[PDB]
Amino acid sequence: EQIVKIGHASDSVRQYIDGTATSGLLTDYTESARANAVAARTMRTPMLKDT
Amino acid sequence: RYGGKKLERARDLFEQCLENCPPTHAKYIFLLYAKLEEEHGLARHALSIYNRACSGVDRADMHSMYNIYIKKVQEMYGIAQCRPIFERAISELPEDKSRAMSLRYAQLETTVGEIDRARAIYAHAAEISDPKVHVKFWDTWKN
Amino acid sequence: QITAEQLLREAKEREPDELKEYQRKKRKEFEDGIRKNRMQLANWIKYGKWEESIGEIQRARSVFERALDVDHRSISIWLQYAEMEMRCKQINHARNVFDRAITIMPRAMQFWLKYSYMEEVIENIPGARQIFERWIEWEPPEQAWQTYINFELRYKEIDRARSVYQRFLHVHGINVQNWIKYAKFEERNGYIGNARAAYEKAMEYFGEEDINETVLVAFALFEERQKEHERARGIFKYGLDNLPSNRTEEIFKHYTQHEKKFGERVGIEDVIISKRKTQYEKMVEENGYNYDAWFDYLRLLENEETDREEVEDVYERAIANIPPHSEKRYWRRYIYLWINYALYEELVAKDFDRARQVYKACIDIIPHKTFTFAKVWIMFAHFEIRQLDLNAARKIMGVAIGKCPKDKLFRAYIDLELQLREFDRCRKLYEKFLESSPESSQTWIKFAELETLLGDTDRSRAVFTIAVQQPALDMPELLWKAYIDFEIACEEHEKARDLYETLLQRTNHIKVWISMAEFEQTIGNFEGARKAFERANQSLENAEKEERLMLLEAWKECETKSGDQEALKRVETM
Amino acid sequence: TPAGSVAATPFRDQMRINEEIAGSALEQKASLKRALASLPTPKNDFEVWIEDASERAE
Ligand SMILES: O=P(O)(O)O[C@H]1[C@H](OP(=O)(O)O)[C@@H](OP(=O)(O)O)[C@H](OP(=O)(O)O)[C@@H](OP(=O)(O)O)[C@H]1OP(=O)(O)O
Repeated sequence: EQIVKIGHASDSVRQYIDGTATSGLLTDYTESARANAVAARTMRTPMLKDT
Repeated sequence: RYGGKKLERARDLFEQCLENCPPTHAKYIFLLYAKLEEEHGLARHALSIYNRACSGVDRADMHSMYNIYIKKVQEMYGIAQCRPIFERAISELPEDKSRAMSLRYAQLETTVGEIDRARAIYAHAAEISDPKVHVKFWDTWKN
Repeated sequence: QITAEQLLREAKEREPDELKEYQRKKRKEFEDGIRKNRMQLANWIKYGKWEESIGEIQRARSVFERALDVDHRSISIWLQYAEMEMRCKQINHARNVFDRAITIMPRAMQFWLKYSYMEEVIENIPGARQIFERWIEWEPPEQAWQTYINFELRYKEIDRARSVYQRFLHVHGINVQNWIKYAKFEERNGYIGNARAAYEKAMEYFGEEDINETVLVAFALFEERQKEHERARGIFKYGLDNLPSNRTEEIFKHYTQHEKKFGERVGIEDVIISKRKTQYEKMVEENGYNYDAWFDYLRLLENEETDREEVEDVYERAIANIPPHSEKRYWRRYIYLWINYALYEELVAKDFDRARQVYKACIDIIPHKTFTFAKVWIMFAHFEIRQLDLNAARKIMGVAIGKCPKDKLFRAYIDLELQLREFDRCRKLYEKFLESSPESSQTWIKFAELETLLGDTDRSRAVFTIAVQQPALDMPELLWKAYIDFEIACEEHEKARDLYETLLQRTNHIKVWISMAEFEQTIGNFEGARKAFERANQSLENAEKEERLMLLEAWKECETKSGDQEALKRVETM
Repeated sequence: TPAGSVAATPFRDQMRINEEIAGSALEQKASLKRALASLPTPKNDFEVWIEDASERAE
């Protein structure tokens, strides 16, 4: 619930506005978040804590 | 003739129908009844029809009612709220479709990131999946 | 396997006077089996049957008589003793055997059935009647009287079968089904006046205070099937009028069958509504927290234009189901009971004083410290903007800010003060809003937007000047975006240049440097863009070529716009 | 298991613009108050279907 609350706010304030030259200050956040999510998609359980 | 303008009377027809409908014929009536409640009714009523449909329809087509309920919950409340009705499916539909549901459920939990839950889906399906013939299951788990 | 079953078990799967002397050997066998083991009653039946098979009927009789001395309560012995007599056509012997059996064990139905059946098959049907009559003198089970009824009906003796029912209800009248079966019998033989009287007597018998639904339903469906539909409707309505609604579900479903065929639309819908109200009222008592039962029930009563006092009362019952949790998730569905109650009171009842009390009672119920609904505060504020009481709406909305600063509460109050054209008020509210969440860079835009909307170009510059000084914004790029946009739009391009380079002191991000050069392209001062690229060339030499490549080719884009054949090699040699 | 990479979807302040230093909240809030106390004051504004069983009944 908290994650989607932050996500919808951050998405909205991106798609809110574009621009003709000064838009290069902004990131296209949602696509960068998708890029970050697929990078974080590789994860593994740790081994050797005991045996 | 009436659409939603006589809906509480329309409900009484569908309830009167389904109160005696057999389970070989009820498939179309449940989907027709859900369409009424979908377009005019409250949301949980349509979902309660599907929850009835995936047990009132006979075993040979019960998977085709579960995946409707999966799709429609997922379409509005997303994959998080979708979890409990996969677990009903896996526990209830016949073993060939219970594998298929287990593969689909594990795909969600991996695409979410509940890797520990994904294993327990596979490990629970793996006891009804002979590796000498169902090789495509063990491939998906091996991958 | 080797052996364990498919051999070790399987290998053990497998491994004239001479008639007269045979009779003597058999009696030696039977009679000493008796001496060895009386109460082995099967030996006595076999011995008695065997003497019959040898034609020694008189011997066979005595053997059964000796068996009965050992167990006179064995129904098998009496029946086998009876059957062997009637196999031998010894009908007067068989009659005496049955009279003894039914005399000694009057409760064993098998003797009465077999005896009366024998006397029927033998066509002594007044003998069969007297057997059934003697049976009924023991006031036997219900199944006994049915066989006497069926006996009389098979001879088409309807008035006889009627008399058995009228005696049958004197004994087993307590079972309603016996009473309905009689009226079905009178009906099926066309004695419809007797069938009606039978149902009317049923109601009388079971008592018209302790009313029985099964008689009412059966009686009503009878009159329906006799086309006495105004009586059928009468019986259903009398049932609903006189019985508690925890029963009557059968009366209802059959009434909304009868009326749904033989009634008419205004009647059909009236009974279905009353069914549904009863149905919601039940499933509310089953749970209370079944809010969807309330939302339907309230909608139904509103849709049918039911009287205000009853719609208002049911809302009060809905409202008492306060969620047992301090967590907003459970209230999100619940709270529309309150909102709909106020909407009903304001729109439908048009009693605004009562509507105010609804909204007030919301705020006394929501915890506010743990969570708040901005919904109710906004609605209650706008309800006091209606009725032209902004001095109350401001008090309501200011306490919302006071108890629980929340972004939609600020936004909605600010928007209200803008619509009122109270520019002083919303300025003060924005200052409180930014104090409440100074990181909310988006709101710094909307504060500065207001200043630009009022045309105070000095006000807006100061806000932005303060905004970019504030640490830890949500996203400074969106603030710098808006400020460069503003600084361009007021034609202060020399300050916009100053503003752009005073961003660059905090970042060397490649796309900002591209946008800095691109800004100079839009000015038409492409020489400013060129040295922006040359600055991004001859000062970021430590930047990796795979990152620089995006910016070196941005100058290439600038020079393919420019067409300078000599500049391309300048782009090429870097 | 440290999974749950869905939480990697929200993020903020990606561009390096924030100074990453701030005061204690009260004096930080006082700095905001006493700065925003410098905002100028003046302004100007103007801002000027058919039913035959029923049909034959009625
Ligand atoms: O307080 P905010 O951060 O501005 O978020 C609010 C708030 O959300 P939460 O209070 O649940 O966090 C509203 O909820 P209420 O205060 O009215 O209970 C919600 O309204 P809903 O609960 O009906 O979704 C509304 O969303 P919306 O803008 O769709 O009305 C949304 O406002 P923002 O989207 O403007 O942040």
